[PDB]
Amino acid sequence: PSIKLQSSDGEIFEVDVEIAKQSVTIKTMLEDLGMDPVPLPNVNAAILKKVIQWCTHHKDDIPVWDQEFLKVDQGTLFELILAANYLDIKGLLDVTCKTVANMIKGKTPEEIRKTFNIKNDFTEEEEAQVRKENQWC
Amino acid sequence: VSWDSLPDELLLGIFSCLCLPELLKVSGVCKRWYRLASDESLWQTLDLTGKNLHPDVTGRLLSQGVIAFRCPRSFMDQPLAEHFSPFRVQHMDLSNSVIEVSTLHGILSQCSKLQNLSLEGLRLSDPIVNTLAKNSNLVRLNLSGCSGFSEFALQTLLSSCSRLDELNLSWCFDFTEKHVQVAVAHVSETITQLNLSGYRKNLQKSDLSTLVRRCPNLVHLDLSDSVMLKNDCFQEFFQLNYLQHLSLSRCYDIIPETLLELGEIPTLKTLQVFGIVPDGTLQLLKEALPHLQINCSHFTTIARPTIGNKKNQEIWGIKCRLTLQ
Repeated sequence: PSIKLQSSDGEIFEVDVEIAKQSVTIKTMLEDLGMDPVPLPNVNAAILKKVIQWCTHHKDDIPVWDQEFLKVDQGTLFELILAANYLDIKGLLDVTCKTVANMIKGKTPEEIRKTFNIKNDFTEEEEAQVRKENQWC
Repeated sequence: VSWDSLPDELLLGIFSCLCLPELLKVSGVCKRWYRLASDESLWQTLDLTGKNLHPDVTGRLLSQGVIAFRCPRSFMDQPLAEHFSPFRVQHMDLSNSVIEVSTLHGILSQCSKLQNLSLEGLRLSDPIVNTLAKNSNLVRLNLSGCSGFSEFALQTLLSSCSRLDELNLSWCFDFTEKHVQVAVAHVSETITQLNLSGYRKNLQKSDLSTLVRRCPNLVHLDLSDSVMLKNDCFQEFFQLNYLQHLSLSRCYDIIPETLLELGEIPTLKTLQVFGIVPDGTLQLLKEALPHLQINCSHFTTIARPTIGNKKNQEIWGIKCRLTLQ
């Protein structure tokens, strides 16, 4: 009924086997390895605590709770998307990506570079074609 | 912190959460996003209906590995007969659009992997019809109302599509007896749904025989508006042991009473005989054949990309993820 998870930095969280199983990654291990302190070298204690929280909330499972849940700085959100991916939790990988999707909506390409801090690989002539290639829309 | 440090698989996730206009926005953020914003995973199903469009946009978009392309009632009337590179497009609906014949050709000349195509209400041409022959894997083809092609180009197309299941080749106002003859003489024996309505004096009984002889697997057979057909055709429908849907609407030479004989076809589930059956003898006909569904439906569903209202973008069941609605 219980399983212990080990963050890439020391912490051990005891989650319900059924909730931990929500992670395909953590699931394959608890089987193809039958380990107790499940080694999670790619997720630190902060993010994992979040993953477990999100999975607990949806143990039976954008909602308001999720929105408040993902109401964190870009860094944490970037860490969760990775975590969710690494732990392969389709559920939480879906909301986090849509959250980032909602962030892009409205903002212009410039406002987007600002936020997510993205280098403009473009040439004013390339943005000229990218634009032309998208006029029809 | 920067997100450009995010895995390629994840940006695609985020991008999959964006609607068409949003996706084209992001494509202009950085060169990376631009590459990814056109990733094949993002463009499988595209719905651009009633959109006026330049052939280069349709080509450049079809060149991104697009499988289901819904585009009825659209407008493509300019140069550059797509030659872009071969297209993955499998399911495509260009019905009732206005497309320069050379633009129609250019796009279909980059298609070989089509499974379901609709060119309903489109002026075509042998060059066009012949390029369609490439799509031998065609399962459903709709050329209803099309014109501009010979019975010879039609012949190589039908000869070539040997696994065709549904074929709506009705009301090609463009053609003669020969087209009808070619039609029944070369439709694949694999055919199960055929709509050849609209050819009055050009569809003889003998053409019905040929069809019946070569195609025993017909489940749907629409012969509406077959002015020549008399009840003495019924002996041909009897030789189809899987026919469960027949249409003879507007076949004025079929005496309403003789319709009782269609009770011989055991598998028959529905009969459509509009415009030749008096309301009275029609309700008596329904009395006699309680197993049938008479004049229950007005429109053909044979090889139709979509059937319904508010139910658009279900191009042969596919709910196009990218649209402009």
